Amino acid sequence: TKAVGMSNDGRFLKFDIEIGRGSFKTVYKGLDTETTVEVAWCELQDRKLTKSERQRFKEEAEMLKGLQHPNIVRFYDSWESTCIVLVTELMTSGTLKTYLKRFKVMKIKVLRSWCRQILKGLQFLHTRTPPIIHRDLKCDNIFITGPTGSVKIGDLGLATLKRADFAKSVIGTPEFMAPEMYAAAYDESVDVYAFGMCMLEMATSEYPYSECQNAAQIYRRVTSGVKPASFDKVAIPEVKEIIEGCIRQNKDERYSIKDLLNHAFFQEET
Ligand SMILES: COc1cccc(-c2cc(C(=O)N(C)[C@@H]3CCN(Cc4ccc(Cl)cc4)C3)c3ccccc3n2)c1
Ligand SMILES: Nc1ncnc2c1ncn2[C@@H]1O[C@H](COP(=O)(O)OP(=O)(O)NP(=O)(O)O)[C@@H](O)[C@H]1O
Ligand SMILES: [Mn+2]
Repeated sequence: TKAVGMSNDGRFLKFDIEIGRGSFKTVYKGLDTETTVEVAWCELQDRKLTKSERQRFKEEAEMLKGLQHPNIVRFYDSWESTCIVLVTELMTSGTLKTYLKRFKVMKIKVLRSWCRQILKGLQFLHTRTPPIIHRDLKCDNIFITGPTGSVKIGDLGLATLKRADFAKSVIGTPEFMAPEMYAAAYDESVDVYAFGMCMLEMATSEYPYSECQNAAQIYRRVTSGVKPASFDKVAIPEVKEIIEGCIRQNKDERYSIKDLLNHAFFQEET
C-alpha cells in the first residue's frame, strides 16, 4: 500500500482506502510508522475558525492526546491541511449501531459486558481534572474492535469540560433568569441519561421514541412522565430498573456512574 498523504513529522501515513463516510467526515485507513499499527485518518470539513478558536482546538487536542483508557478510543494527533485531519485508534469491528442493525435480541451476557465497558469509559472521563462530559453518547459513537471485541467510546467532538461559573472567564450570574437559562447548568448526569437510552436501545433493538414524528415531540413526553414506548417492552426487570434509574427527568434522582458500576447487575462477572 502506497501513501497518498503524510503528517508533517512523517509519523502518520494516509492510504487511499476509505473505511467510513459521514456527512462532514471521511475516514481513511492510515498507518502509524512509529508502531507499524494502523490508525484511522479522519478528514473533517474545516469551519470558519477564529484565531482564538483555532488556539483552543490545539489546546484541547493536547488534552485529548493525554487520555489513555481501554474503553476510550485513542486520540493521536490533529492538524490542518488543504480541512482538519484527526488521527485516532482504528476500530476494526464497526460501531455498536451496526450490530443492532444486523441482529434483534442481544444476549444478556453481552448486554452486561458491553454496558459495563461503556460505564468504565464514562467513569474515566467524568473523573478527569476537570471532568469531561461527552454530551454525544449514542450507539453510533460506541465502537467494537480487536480480537475480543472490546467496547470503546469514541468521537469526543461535542464534549466539554465541566465548569462551575455561569459564563466562561467572567464571574457573575443573571438575576432575571429565563427558565431555560436556569436549566443550562447541567453536569455529567447528562451522560448517565444518554447511557440509559443506549442501554434501552441495546436491550430492545429499537430506536427510543421511534413512534415520534420529529425532534420537537421527543421532549414533551419525557416531562409529562411518558417514557419511550420501547421502555415498556424491556423483558428483564433488572435491566428495566437500571434504565429507569438513568433516564429519570430530575437529575438528582438518577444513578451516578459509580453507583451503576456497583450495581449487582454489573457486579456479576460472568
Ligand atoms: C478520543 O478523542 C476523540 C475521538 C474521536 C474524535 C475526536 C474529535 C476531536 C476533535 C478535536 O480535535 N477537538 C479539538 C475538538 C473540538 C471541540 N473539543 C471538545 C473537547 C474539549 C476538551 C476535551 Cl478534554 C475533549 C473534547 C474537541 C474534533 C473536532 C471537530 C470535530 C470532531 C472532532 N473529533 C476525539
Ligand atoms: N476510529 C474509527 N475507526 C474505524 N471506522 C470509523 C472510525 N470512526 C468513524 N468510523 C466510520 O466512519 C463513519 C462516519 O463517522 P461519523 O461521521 O461519526 O458517522 P455519521 O454517519 O456521520 N453519524 P454521526 O455519528 O451523527 O456523525 C462511521 O459510521 C464509522 O463507520
Ligand atoms: Mn460518530
